[PDB]
Amino acid sequence: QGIVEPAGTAVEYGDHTNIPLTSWNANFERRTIVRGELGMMVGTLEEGRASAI
Amino acid sequence: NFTAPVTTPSIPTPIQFLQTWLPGFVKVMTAARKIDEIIGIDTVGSWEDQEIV
Amino acid sequence: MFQKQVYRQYTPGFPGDLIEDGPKRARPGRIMSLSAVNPAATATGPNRASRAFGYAGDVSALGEGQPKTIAARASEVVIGGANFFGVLGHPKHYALFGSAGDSLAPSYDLPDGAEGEFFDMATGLVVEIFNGAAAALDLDYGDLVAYVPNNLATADDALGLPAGALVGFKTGSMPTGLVQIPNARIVNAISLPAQSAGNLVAGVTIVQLTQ
Repeated sequence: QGIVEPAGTAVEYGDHTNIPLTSWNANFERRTIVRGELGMMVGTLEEGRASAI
Repeated sequence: NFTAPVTTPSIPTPIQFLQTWLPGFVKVMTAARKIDEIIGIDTVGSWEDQEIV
Repeated sequence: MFQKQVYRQYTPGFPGDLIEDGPKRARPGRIMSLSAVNPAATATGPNRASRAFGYAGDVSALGEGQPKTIAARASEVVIGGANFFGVLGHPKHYALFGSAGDSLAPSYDLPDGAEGEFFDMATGLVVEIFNGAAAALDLDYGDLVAYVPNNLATADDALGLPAGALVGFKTGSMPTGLVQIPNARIVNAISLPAQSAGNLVAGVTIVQLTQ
């Protein structure tokens, strides 16, 4: 993720005066991803005995 | 004056996003295989066989 | 790129890779910084792949208050342990992360606190081997393997062997300070030249049967 952070200031107006300008400056940050796992196993006779109850 | 910039000033664009990667890859050569050019190839037998007469 | 020589054949495989298919066993783990050991480590090294690792403790608590949630079953490992946990392998799992100088630089070690897969059983596993006797040695098909601990005394470590390197030896000429891995065989032929401290020849990677 990033940041923008603008900048700039104004002065008084004039016909032949210099023109002020603006700018910006950015930064970033990081994170990490984790994964998990889980499974199952079933036998043939186990299902038959389980259906009794 | 100039207050505080809140964020640390730095170069905005990272090195990435400015790199183009060539579409291809290089592979290693290994020694030449010249048996086919000298002699040729004949497909006469079949798999799971044992002998040629 | 970087290819300056042409050979007659390809290499059979790279260290940390499976070379044959069959029965196998593996477990995940989290690497602990070697500096965390209390009695200090006499032998040190990086978390290089294809090196033995040891059990360190359980980190599955995942909490800070009086009640804690046992969310997962996780194990925490160190580069060298008296209790054998496995051998780091399968390099395709991890990310390069570059190096300190610049990115896109070849690196073959994992940072502290990162995950990994460690092998307890493998029909065929390519690992790098070392010579622990500072002399010429020919292994042959049937041998035994051992790994260096951190608590190996410097008197028994005249050669600058790394923290968790693997050492091959004959049936009755095992070095004094190593820890043997039961039911482990080299199942391949290899020869190593003369060796000396500071000029440690890294040996040659060789197939090995863990169990």
